[PDB]
Amino acid sequence: GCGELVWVGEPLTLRTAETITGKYGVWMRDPKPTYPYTQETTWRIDTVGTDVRQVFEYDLISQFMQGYPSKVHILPRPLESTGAVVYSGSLYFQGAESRTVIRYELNTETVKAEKEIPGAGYHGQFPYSWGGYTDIDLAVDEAGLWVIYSTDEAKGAIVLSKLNPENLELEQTWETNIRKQSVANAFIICGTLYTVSSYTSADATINFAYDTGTGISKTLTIPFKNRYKYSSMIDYNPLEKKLFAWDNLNMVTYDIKLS
Ligand SMILES: [Ca+2]
Ligand code: NA
Repeated sequence: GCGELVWVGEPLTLRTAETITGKYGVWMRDPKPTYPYTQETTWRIDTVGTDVRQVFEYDLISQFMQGYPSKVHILPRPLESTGAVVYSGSLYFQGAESRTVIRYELNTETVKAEKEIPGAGYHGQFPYSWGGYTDIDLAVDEAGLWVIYSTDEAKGAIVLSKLNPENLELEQTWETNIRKQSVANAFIICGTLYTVSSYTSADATINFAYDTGTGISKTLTIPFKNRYKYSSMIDYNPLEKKLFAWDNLNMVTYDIKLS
């Protein structure tokens, strides 16, 4: 059931980090789960610091919300920022101090592919407005895997490319007119990129949309609340049809409605 985003619900807090290491981070579920994982499996990465390698895995939602991890993976290379996603059994993440996206197969703890995003800025060139080295933001929607970034040629405007999930090849690329550093985060629903106006305000909005099918850009005014005043990560999960976010220690989710 695809459509245009028309409404975002109130943020629901699912878990609160207990240490400064989790002030910002990324938490994820797989919209295309593969054995031995399920739709309940959750991954959490606390991303403060300079050698981020621990990925907490939870077999069950109950464990994610109330307990300890069922497994901890130690990544073979440190990770950059909050942009990572899980898709069809692999964690896709950006190597620290690089423009390299890495496909890490979770069940075998193996790197399956690595790819430089051509021309992509990295390490504070085209972050979202809060900074945090958020130059490169992976995304999953109803059609698969994407990457959101910018380049010098695009003068910092958001660029998005569809990615082959097996080998990380770029399949198609679109250039918007939205300055990436002017928005708080972004995500893709049904092939339309949406941006968030502010990472601090209780009265933020979903403020722009770019439809990859038509090339048309629009301005929106859909209310979006940053309950804890510091959202570092905002992504869409196309299986649950919800936003997943990280806001000032808190792993939160938002219902949405499409029309
Ligand atoms: Ca995002
Ligand atoms: Na992301």
